[PDB]
Amino acid sequence: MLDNSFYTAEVQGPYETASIGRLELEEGGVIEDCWLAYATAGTLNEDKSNAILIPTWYSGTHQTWFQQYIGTDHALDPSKYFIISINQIGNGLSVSPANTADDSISMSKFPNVRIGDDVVAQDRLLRQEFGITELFAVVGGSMGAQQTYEWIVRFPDQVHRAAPIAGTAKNTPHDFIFTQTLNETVEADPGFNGGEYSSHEEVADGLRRQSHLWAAMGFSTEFWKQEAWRRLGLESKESVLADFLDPLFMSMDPNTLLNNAWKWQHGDVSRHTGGDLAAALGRVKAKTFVMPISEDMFFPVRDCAAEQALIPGSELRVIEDIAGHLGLFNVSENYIPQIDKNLKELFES
Amino acid sequence: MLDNSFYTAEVQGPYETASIGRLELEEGGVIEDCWLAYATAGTLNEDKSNAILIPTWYSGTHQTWFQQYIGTDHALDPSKYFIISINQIGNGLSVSPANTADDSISMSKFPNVRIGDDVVAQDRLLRQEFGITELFAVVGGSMGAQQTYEWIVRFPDQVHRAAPIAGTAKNTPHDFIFTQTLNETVEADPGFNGGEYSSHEEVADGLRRQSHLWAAMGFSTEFWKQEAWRRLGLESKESVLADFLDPLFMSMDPNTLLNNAWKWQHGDVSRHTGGDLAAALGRVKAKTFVMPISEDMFFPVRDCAAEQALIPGSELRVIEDIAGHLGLFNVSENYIPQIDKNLKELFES
Ligand SMILES: [Cl-]
Ligand SMILES: [Cl-]
Ligand SMILES: [Cl-]
Ligand SMILES: [Cl-]
Ligand SMILES: [Mg+2]
Ligand SMILES: [Mg+2]
Repeated sequence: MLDNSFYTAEVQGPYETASIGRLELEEGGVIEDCWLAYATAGTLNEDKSNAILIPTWYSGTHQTWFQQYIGTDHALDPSKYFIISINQIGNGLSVSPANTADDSISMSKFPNVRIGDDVVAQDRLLRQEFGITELFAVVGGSMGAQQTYEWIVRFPDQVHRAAPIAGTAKNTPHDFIFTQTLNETVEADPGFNGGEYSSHEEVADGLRRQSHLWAAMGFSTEFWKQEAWRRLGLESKESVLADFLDPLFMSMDPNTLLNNAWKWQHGDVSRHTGGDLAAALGRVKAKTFVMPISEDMFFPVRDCAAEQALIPGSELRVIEDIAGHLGLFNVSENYIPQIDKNLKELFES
Repeated sequence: MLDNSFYTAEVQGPYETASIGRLELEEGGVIEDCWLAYATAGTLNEDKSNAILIPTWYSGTHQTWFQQYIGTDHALDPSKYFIISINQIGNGLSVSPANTADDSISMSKFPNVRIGDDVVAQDRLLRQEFGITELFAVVGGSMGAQQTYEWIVRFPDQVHRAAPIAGTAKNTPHDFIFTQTLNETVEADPGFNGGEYSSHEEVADGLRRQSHLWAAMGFSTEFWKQEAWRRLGLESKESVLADFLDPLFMSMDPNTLLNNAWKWQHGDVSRHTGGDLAAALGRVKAKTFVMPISEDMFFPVRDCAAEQALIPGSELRVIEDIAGHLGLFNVSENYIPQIDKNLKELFES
């Protein structure tokens, strides 16, 4: 076990943990004690029919959702819904390479986990802890959208509404390559020590490089050209890196990123239907709003629109944001208003 | 001095070298013996009025131009024009960090060179070796386009026609950041040794990582999604890296790449007019066809269209290509026909 203050309640906000027991992974690995970190708001009604699940994204947790997306002034309204965010396996809050007490899967021995494993694990947690057998909606961004897609394909009758924001049901070759460069730059740091480092601070250079890779692909050319980063209260593009992006990624655990990156790379709901993507998305019964971000460079509108065309009864709702993919962080004035408007209309479906 | 077979006439095709003497650089540095590598096709006529200059791009030489762009079936017709490509200072063929006999500027001591320094050096070479004082056309791609823009702003009366392909006159913040990630991944290789390596093979990992960065930003999402690389005779996306892109970049000299990358980052014709880009491009007298590639991710059409609007008498001629920026390599079936049509129309003006 490693000590990283970033993966604590003080930084991420309060959360709970619960073990679902033994989890056999699709790739063949086993997590004997699979425990998950989750945070909730609101109250489950009598029929337990008002639950909303929020999967977390790469390098993220439940934090951004409770801070930016959730509130009585938002669509994700805790006065109406039992809202629960369940942290990804390996994401640093749930059972992960650097926090597991199981030596057989500690650090560099931690097994490959697929999107499918998270969804199975989440289903078990919801049933075990809350007796939730159906979800009012599943809402997630990026990797959270991947998990959202996996939910409505794997358990079609258990989800009534779906909001995959800025993500795809089947990972594309370009996205795969992009994520590979993220992995390569962390592994390139000699402090990484093959994933058996004594502290994340030893991989600071690798993590800083990944941040700069996110600066290049995570926003847009116009974001930088128009200096939209000024609404962060910063005075130079170099400051955006040095005082915001870099400290964020340098706070994270390398093995957590590498694990979740592998999961991200291999996201594919067509595994359920022999590689037939149309057949997989054809299984969807949840009312689905596909919501890409306009300037997203690696989850572009055309990729999400192509998948939306395969989902029966679905709608395409483009989120306009100059900040591209990292608009998920809510760095633009009209981001949350667009999210709230679309989610409200979805929740009325 | 280092021996690298990649930087020879055998690999790049026949060329010559000539010294233009002492060159004082804009950044304050000095190249006492500034010699340039150049390649020609065709014959300069009596009044020296049929000369076309082709600046070279990052990591490239005259090779791709003579192989893909030049011929009697092309607009760049050697039976009509004296076509001369002059290699960038520091590009491995011209005087460079790894080939200079001047120890004071060898390897990590090699000074910062700007686009403006190249254009001054080229003007001198043309005047000195051929008595050329005016150019029928200047044609260049990417960094070659930057040099093209610098030519028509710095020496407005010396260029009759200009064809900046896939490049801008003043570099944008996003492009700067992208190029920074290229430099960082080379510098991250411990074999680089602060630019004092004994062989480029010692920086193989760094060069390979940069190749993968080019895979992510140098094409487009659709290029990979449609597997457009299959018409290159490659059978997997992994092969595109391992069998085409990686061996190419692993053949190159790190100090050459870093030098030309710095040059690329700081390209700015507005230096001539106190930072006023509109005033700089307002000087242009050459008939100019601004030709961005439709899917170019870091020299996007909107960036080039914005600049074309400031150049009097110019036209915007978008090149449609799924391959994005690296469409410059001529990897698409309809690339050269678009280039030829536009250039012929330019040359007929
Ligand atoms: Cl993500
Ligand atoms: Cl978060
Ligand atoms: Cl270039
Ligand atoms: Cl070349
Ligand atoms: Mg709020
Ligand atoms: Mg030809």
